[PDB]
Amino acid sequence: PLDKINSFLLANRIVDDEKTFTSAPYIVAGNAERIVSGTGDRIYARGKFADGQPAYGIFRQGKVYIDPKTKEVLGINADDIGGGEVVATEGDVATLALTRTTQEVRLGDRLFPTEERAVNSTFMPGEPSREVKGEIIDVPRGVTQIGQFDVVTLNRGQRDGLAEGNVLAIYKVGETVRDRVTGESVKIPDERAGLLMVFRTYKKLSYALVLMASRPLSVTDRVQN
Amino acid sequence: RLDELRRIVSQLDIPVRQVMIEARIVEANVGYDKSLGVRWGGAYHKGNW
Repeated sequence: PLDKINSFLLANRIVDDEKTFTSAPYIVAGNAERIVSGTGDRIYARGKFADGQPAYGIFRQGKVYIDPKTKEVLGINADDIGGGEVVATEGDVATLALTRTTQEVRLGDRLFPTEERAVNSTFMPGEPSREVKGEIIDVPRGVTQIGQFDVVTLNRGQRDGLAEGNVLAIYKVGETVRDRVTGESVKIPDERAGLLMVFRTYKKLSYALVLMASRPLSVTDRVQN
Repeated sequence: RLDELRRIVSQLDIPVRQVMIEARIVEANVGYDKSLGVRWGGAYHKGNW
């Protein structure tokens, strides 16, 4: 059980509040050691973040567009470095060392403050509430039908239900066409083996490491139970 | 000997551990090139650079 949690923990880079630092990005740059990633290497960056918080989380911006009438994207902040620490340089720039977590940090990337969140392996048994039902979108993978497990972003109405219920089963809705009668195609949900483990960041969507029991489901599919 | 071999069998019949290896290649190319050609040509008095 702990190892499954460890895999998710390896996948736990996506955080909320893309809008905040879209409004105030901490700008990284530097050719003294011209890298787009490093472990303990020196990058420089401009912003008060140099003056303030020594650590920080490097996040690339994804967008989760739900509530089409409200047409809101609550984005995805993919955490690039595992961690980093700073030295202060004049000019409001900083020189930081980088503990890297598999994600290259674009030399011209956006930096955000460090926000440590505690995750436990106590989620492993599951918290299954069926009422929660919603679609899935915006996987970092971007690939439809991803299987075995993956970090998925459940939708917003689905997100509030998620606030109620952590665990749900997989459904892939497939359209069946009445080719020889009408040509009309009716989408039919197909319950798929495999369930999601969901960790919810309220005020954002739910970051869920879903374990797929064989069934490969499209980027958009019905998570329900 | 049968029992000892059985224990060896128990040790040997162990699931081989698969690992997912993800090696990613990142290529970044930044190019800035500026060229200025300045020309002053007059054939009227034969002065042209």
